[PDB]
Amino acid sequence: GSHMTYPKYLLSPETIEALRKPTFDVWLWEPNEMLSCLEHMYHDLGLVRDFSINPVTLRRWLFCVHDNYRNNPFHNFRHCFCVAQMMYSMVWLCSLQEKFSQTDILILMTAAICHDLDHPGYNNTYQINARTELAVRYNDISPLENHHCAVAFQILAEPECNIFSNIPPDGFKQIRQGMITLILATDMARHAEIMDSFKEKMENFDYSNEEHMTLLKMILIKCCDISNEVRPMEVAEPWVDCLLEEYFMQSDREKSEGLPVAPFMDRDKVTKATAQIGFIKFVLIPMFETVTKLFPMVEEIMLQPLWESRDRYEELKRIDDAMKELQK
Ligand SMILES: C[C@H](c1nc2c(cnn2C2CCCC2)c(=O)[nH]1)N1CC(c2ncccn2)C1
Ligand SMILES: [Mg+2]
Ligand SMILES: [Zn+2]
Repeated sequence: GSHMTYPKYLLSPETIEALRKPTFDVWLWEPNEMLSCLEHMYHDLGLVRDFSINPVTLRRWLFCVHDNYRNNPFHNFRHCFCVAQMMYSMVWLCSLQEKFSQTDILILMTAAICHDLDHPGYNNTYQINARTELAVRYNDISPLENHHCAVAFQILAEPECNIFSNIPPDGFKQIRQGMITLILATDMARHAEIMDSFKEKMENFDYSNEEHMTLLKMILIKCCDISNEVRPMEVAEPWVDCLLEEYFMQSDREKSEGLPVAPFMDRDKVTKATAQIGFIKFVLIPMFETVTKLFPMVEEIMLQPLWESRDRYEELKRIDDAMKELQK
């Protein structure tokens, strides 16, 4: 509709609009444009307003978070943009602003954005088995996540990046604590435990009970973190090739170094379709199914796509198997 042309990092009104939905094409955007989006989220959600974030600091902070992600095939800045943007979608799709405080929203967002800071592209199993410095340092306890978290607060400690610089120390402490819980919650080692906790509370969920809410926030950050297959098929599908890229880098290394190899990461045994059929069926669907009990609109917007994806990979699998049978 626009009478002249703008720079990319001036998001158009349509981009700003699209950004509220999970249909958003995360791939269309370069890092600056992504950084502008994350910026707008913080303003749009009323977090700049309500926590007096100096708006140039918001930017420096974002820029600096971005510098601290690595160029991993999957665990990179675009990943965090996805996780952050899915949280944003969900604040709208589940009207989280009715249920949550702005302090909770600020934690969900800053945790989302930071939750994979300085990821090395090899998981906790590698760290632990290779007895890496991180694994030694964190006593084999959620080493990566504890690391992301530390880098998170090291950035915020720099005064030019400190988006919380104008929050009272009580609020800071409250934000810090949420952020830590949430970022450690993203360790998939704890998935069944966290899911069981949540389901127990879900027997009689209570929005005024802090414990209930911490479990809900943990499920929300977990949803956004592994949510790629909720996105449109053209947007989701390239991620899987990236994740397999990293997964294979590790299992090569693991073979060469004489360490155990996850069959789910073993080049020789994972294929895409088999990888995702199981993840969608037994991790993603069930998780969003229980979310839907609190937020029924989540079914239409996020279970449906997951069903379609499950069903397509089932189709693709039927065809791989035929063909891999002609390799023999
Ligand atoms: C490829 C598939 C996968 N993992 C994903 C996706 C998104 N996040 N993640 C993970 C979560 C933690 C970091 C990456 C995704 O879409 N697919 N992995 C295979 C693994 C598996 N383990 C055991 C059995 C079967 N399958 C699930
Ligand atoms: Mg992680
Ligand atoms: Zn992640």
